[PDB]
Amino acid sequence: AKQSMKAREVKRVALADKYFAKRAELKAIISDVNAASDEDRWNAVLKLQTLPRDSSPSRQRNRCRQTGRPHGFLRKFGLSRIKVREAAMRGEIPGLKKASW
Amino acid sequence: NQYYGTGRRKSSAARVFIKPGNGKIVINQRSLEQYFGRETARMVVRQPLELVDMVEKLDLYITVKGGGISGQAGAIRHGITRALMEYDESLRSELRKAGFVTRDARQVERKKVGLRKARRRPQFSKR
Amino acid sequence: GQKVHPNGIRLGIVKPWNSTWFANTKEFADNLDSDFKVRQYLTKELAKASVSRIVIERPAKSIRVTIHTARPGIVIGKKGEDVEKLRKVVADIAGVPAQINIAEVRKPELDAKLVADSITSQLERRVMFRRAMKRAVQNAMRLGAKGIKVEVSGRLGGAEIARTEWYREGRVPLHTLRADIDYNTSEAHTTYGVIGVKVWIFKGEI
Amino acid sequence: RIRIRLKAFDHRLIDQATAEIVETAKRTGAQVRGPIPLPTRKERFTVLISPHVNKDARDQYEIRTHLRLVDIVEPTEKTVDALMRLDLAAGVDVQISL
Amino acid sequence: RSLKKGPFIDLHLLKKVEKAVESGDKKPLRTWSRRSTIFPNMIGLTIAVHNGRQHVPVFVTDEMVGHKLGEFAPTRTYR
Amino acid sequence: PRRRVIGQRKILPDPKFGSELLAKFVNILMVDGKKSTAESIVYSALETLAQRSGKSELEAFEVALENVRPTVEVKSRRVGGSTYQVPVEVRPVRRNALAMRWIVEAARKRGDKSMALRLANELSDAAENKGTAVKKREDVHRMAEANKAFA
Amino acid sequence: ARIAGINIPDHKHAVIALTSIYGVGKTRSKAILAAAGIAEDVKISELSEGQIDTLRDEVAKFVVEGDLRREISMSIKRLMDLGCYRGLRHRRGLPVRGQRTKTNARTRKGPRKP
RNA sequence: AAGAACCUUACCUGGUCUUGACAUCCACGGAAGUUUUCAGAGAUGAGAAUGUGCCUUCGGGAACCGUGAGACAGGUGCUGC
RNA sequence: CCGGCCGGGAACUCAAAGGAGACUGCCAGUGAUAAACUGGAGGAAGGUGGGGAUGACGUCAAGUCAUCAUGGCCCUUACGACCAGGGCUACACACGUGCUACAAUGGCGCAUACAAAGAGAAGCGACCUCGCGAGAGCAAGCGGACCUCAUAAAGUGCGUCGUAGUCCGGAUUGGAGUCUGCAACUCGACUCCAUGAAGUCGGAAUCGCUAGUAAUCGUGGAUCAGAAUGCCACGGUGAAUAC
Repeated sequence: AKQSMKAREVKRVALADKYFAKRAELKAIISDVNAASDEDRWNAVLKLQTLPRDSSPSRQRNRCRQTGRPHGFLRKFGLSRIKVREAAMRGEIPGLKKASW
Repeated sequence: NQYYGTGRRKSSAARVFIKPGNGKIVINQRSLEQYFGRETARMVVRQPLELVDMVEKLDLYITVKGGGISGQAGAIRHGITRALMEYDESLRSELRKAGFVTRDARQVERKKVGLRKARRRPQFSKR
Repeated sequence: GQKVHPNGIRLGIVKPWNSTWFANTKEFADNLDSDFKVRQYLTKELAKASVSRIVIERPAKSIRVTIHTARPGIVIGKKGEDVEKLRKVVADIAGVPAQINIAEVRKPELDAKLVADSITSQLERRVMFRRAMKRAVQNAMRLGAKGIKVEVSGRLGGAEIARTEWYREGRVPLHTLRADIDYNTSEAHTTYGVIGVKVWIFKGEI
Repeated sequence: RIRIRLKAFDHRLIDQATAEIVETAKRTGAQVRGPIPLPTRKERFTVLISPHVNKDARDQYEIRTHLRLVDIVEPTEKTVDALMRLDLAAGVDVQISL
Repeated sequence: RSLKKGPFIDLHLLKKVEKAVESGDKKPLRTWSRRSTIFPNMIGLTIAVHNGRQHVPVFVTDEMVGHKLGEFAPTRTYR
Repeated sequence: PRRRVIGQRKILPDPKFGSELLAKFVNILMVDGKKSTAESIVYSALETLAQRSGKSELEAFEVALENVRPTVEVKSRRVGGSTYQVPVEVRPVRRNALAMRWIVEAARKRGDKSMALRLANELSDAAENKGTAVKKREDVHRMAEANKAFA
Repeated sequence: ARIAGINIPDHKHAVIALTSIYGVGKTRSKAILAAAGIAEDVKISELSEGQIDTLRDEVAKFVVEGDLRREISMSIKRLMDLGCYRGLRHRRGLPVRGQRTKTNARTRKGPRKP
């Protein structure tokens, strides 16, 4: 779905692993209640804009890994609601069969 | 000799013990009165004990979990009639005649897809 | 479209799964995408080698591909080198240990993917569709099948409107759950469009 | 001492995955409790069915994850290597506590 | 109704406010930050906030301090 | 239904004293599946009925039930395009179940203080037949005896 | 029985009586009686007249009944003078907190007249 | 739509880019990367720093990056008649 | 230290496996000695036990070329690519589907009983301390029948309210906040304090349901940083009626 959008997502995956989870402690350590609440903390909201607009994991849209369908997602499979259906009917997901209880 | 009958009713599950003795009833170490015998349908547990003789003839140790207020009460009534195995061919003719050993399953239905709760279709509009 | 997929309803009863491995919910998506990469690649390269199904089983952080093909003489090649030349590029996209395992089928007109590819390949090269449709019925019924229904859908002859034509012999019960039905589907990208072949094979009662 | 717990998606494949680990342990060693059935974590996935509208029609699936225990009591040295490189029954993932 | 610790501004607004005070109030500013508050040193400035297709100039008063810059720019024009 | 002629449910009798009849009167008065709050209306409407009457427990409720109990009712049987009200005799099962309903309709109207006080006043006004529930019954008998020319 | 500008009910409990004052509800009125020392189960007429002025210097601690009105009218007329988003919503008669205006918002808009 | 503050996002206004955000092939450069400054709303536009490896035909590998040339990529553009 | 808390127990609930059970099989009557039907017995269950999955040939040139794949046409320094702000949340209006109500079988306050099903690792987050509260600090445990989410709510006991737009209603709004996130103005949820709107059962009309159903009461999940009255699941109470 719009090959730009599939490549626009894999930028946000790698560039978030580059900055945050190492420089995501720039908000955790320093936007924190201590005796450094005036000078250092105001340098934490300063440098967290020095990082790019991306790399925040709130910009992950978490798309389907085959079609890039942004909607109907399932975290268990990494697929949209359609490709989880076409693969389960084919016998691709182990254990997943129709339930009637 | 102490006897036993299980009984269950609508996602509840009792296990009725029974001894010949005085006519007291212990349910989950509460009294029969203060557990739910101060509440409505207090005597569906005493319904098999009304038809065949209770008066001071045998006591009833009960523990029960699952279900709700009237769900556990039906589980005991089915548990007493299975605990009444001492005089089975003298009891379970007329005890069957009044019901009381039919488990009476009738679970809650599962919610169906498209339906609002298992029968209730949402509000059809023609136009 | 109103019928259930005949394989997916029978995955617990008679038909097995194409993939067999346990994985917890952390890696289950990553372990499913790797299963899709080794499958669309291995169907691209073994396009002329008549593959019906491939079985992806994964024990102990290691892959074990199992290729069910009608012509394994292409897949082993000379000496078993093309066995190895597939095993190199599977370990790039699966996780470093690997085995592939050929498993021949000796009656190729009873696998539903091979019968579908037999009709798909002929519809590519402008054969008449009713001739290809019915010749896969007659060749399968004499070879021991208790039923076959084949079905083509699409332009089929350079027609303006698309229409579906299907031809069946034998007994093919689809609502019976003990009924072992071989069902698979291919499509034939002609120059008038896409034509969709699908084929049921009733093999036995239980 | 040996806590063997093992889980899989299929009940008739986890049976002899548990029966053979009893046959491996109880024969050359001793003192296994047995298969303890440990209720299945059924996980349902309700997804839509069409590539567009018709929210109403859906397919409902599940995975059933079966669980078992083994509970070998004593550190038998005939048994401590009966688990090593004798780990058959693929499709099953096994976890041990020491 | 937010943000317990640290009134929010973008740096390209802050590091431009410091330049517009000491050089003196000369000309309106082209800013794109509607998400930034109005620090008290911004009184007297003439910042123009991008409503989406314009930059409407808004001369900061003394009571426009707690609010944000985009609060004083209608993004949807209506009748 | 169309094919069925099916029977009815063995309801459970009243707990405090043996009556399958006013065990149905609880369920008619019961709204939203709250039975325990419906019973405490029914008992507290009976002792205040037994206070001013003297008839002991259910022999007071039985007198007040037969004065609202109808005998003939009308239902529209269409014959050949026409549509008119036809009187028919009520079945004896329906006969008092329709009587227990009309009390509850008369007792949910005429709101004085509380439902136990409301329903006790309608049982009392039915005993000497001057209330709303006997006003309902006479008009049902007014639907017959003028439109009794059809049978 | 006449603490601030109005407060005249009768045959009514003391906490429900104080809700008549513009500027005190149920939490503040339970704190007006907790600090003065009046049990909330008594009425106004039973409450002694020497204990009523104990309520008067207790309701002197909140902004009530005359000052709250022109502290609220002052802030709304303030916002309409900033020309903000919220000030324009008060000037047009539209919902302010960010509610739907396509279908609902008929409390703010008045009667559905046309 | 099993979930629009940014993202999603396809829309709008403005700011930029053209063998391109993503793919393959060729020729040249450069190990990949890591540290920060400055300008800008950012994209981008320069820097200043640091690192310079796994295999030797030693006109070279492979991995990745930059540049130019054309095949072409790209299209949530149209037709579900 | 009465907490299955502990020694010990494998009976019982339970948990998943493996089996038994229900077939008009027995009996009676009607029936063309047939199919079957009515009634009874035994039985946990009675005649497709309950519910679901399972959707015949085809119908509508039904829906989707914006999941994907695709014939043709068109763009290909642009209808492609990147970015910041904006919009999808606009609002004289009209309709659909919902939730909350209009109260006394009710509201509030105190006390107290009984669930099932799910989820959890950049996650679920006890105990303790602080804050009126949303929450914060600290720091165990748990990828789990054990650790957390998590106190079930209607119910019941006791007290008050006294039928008034009222102690009903919780709209709108002012102020002060919390949390997520780079960011909460456009445009988030929530908490506190104040505000106290329409509404007193609803025109013509019209919808759903026959049993653990309707109705009512809460709980969990998916998507998801946050953001449901929607959807999808779970158990509590529990009818009326079918001539």
